[PDB]
Amino acid sequence: GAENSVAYSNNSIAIPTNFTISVTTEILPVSMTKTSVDCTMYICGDSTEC
Amino acid sequence: CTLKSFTVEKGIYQTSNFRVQPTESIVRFPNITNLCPFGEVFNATRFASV
Ligand SMILES: *[C@@H]1O[C@H](CO)[C@@H](O[C@@H]2O[C@H](CO)[C@@H](O)[C@H](O)[C@H]2NC(C)=O)[C@H](O)[C@H]1NC(C)=O
Ligand SMILES: *[C@@H]1O[C@H](CO)[C@@H](O)[C@H](O)[C@H]1NC(C)=O
Repeated sequence: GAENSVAYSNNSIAIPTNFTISVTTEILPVSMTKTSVDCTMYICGDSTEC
Repeated sequence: CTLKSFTVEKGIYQTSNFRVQPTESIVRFPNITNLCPFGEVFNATRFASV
């Protein structure tokens, strides 16, 4: 990152005089696709023997 | 039967897969009718050596 040092002192305060109102997005998943598989047809396939 | 109990409580359960049964099974082959060279292979005596 941009390496910099702060002008620290034991009698100095830095106070803002302006503000920026910013808007920030943030994206979160909440759900997966509701899948479902079937034993008797996947493993076997329309087959009585299997 | 699948839940394995005699009293099922409220809710949507899954029983099985369903599929439409096969009706009027069909078999298909080519049209040629020529018995393959069977006699030319067995009914002979001058079989070669191994
Ligand atoms: C504090 O910051 C705001 C940032 O918008 C300054 O507002 C701008 O001021 C300049 C000149 O004063 C204008 O040309 C811009 O159009 C202003 N921005 C907007 C969005 O209107 C404001 O001036 C700053 N405070 C002081 C005291 O200067
Ligand atoms: C071979 O010859 C025998 C003789 O008895 C006959 O029975 C048989 O049908 C013949 N088969 C073929 C493939 O020619």
